[PDB]
Amino acid sequence: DVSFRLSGADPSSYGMFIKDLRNALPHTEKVYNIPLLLPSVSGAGRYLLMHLFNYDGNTITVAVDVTNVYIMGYLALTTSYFFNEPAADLASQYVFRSARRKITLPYSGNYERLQIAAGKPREKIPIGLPALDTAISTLLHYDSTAAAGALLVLIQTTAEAARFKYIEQQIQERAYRDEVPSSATISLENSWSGLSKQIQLAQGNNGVFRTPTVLVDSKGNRVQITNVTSNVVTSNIQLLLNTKNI
Ligand SMILES: O=c1ccn([C@@H]2O[C@H](COP(=O)(O)OP(=O)(O)OP(=O)(O)O)[C@@H](O)[C@H]2O)c(=O)[nH]1
Ligand SMILES: *[C@@H]1O[C@H](CO)[C@@H](O)[C@H](O)[C@H]1NC(C)=O
Repeated sequence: DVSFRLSGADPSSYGMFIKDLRNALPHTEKVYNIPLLLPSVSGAGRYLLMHLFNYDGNTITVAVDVTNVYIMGYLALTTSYFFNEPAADLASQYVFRSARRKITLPYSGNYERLQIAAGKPREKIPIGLPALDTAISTLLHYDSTAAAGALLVLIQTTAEAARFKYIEQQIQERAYRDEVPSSATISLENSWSGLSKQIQLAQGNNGVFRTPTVLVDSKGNRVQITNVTSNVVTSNIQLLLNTKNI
């Protein structure tokens, strides 16, 4: 398990949590020195539990699929909540079984469905450590519309930050003040599968992408990533989704 406490949180303690989260994901291989997530894991070992504590010390436990860093559901007090999708239903066979009741959320976990449920695109949802504190608090008491927004915050501040160093740094910059994600942040989130695939395809291609990946950069400029010498590959991305899952 991995843990993060919002009480006394700062950029350093958050960095330690994101390092812990990355290190809790198993891998047997690196591709261009980036951990390659496993094709599959059988049984309960598939799921990582994140213990998150809001500023007042209340806690939820979030179940993460270690193959893809996809949040499956969470436990709040004696109630478990899972996404309305088969992967989460499968996950509910292994985690939070001791919950007094289980609620299936009225949406799947993808950004599109969450944004529809939340009533807004995550372009307009501030993120940061205060937003994460709020998200935890919201998820403690069921409200599906509110939860969708909280989950968009949670996903970005945990999984996406684990996947990209740029995004952990964005959140560290928002340690004491929320701000909507940069376009670059959104671009990276949307490109994780594509980047993961092309970095793997580059292995037998002399480091060259079979298909370029278009990203937005920190200045708001749209750029093509064509090979593994790009800073996105050498510095930013920290985890690869296995092509077997793409
Ligand atoms: O479009 C998105 C948006 C978000 N996510 C990811 O969702 C994770 C938690 O949500 P899930 O992983 O459970 O939803 P899913 O994406 O498997 O849903 P389908 O599209 O497969 O129906 C988060 O870690 C985030 O990266 C997506 O996989 N796709
Ligand atoms: C590879 O990407 C680098 C960094 O963006 C770029 O300068 C160069 O033109 C590309 N080289 C090849 C061989 O594609």
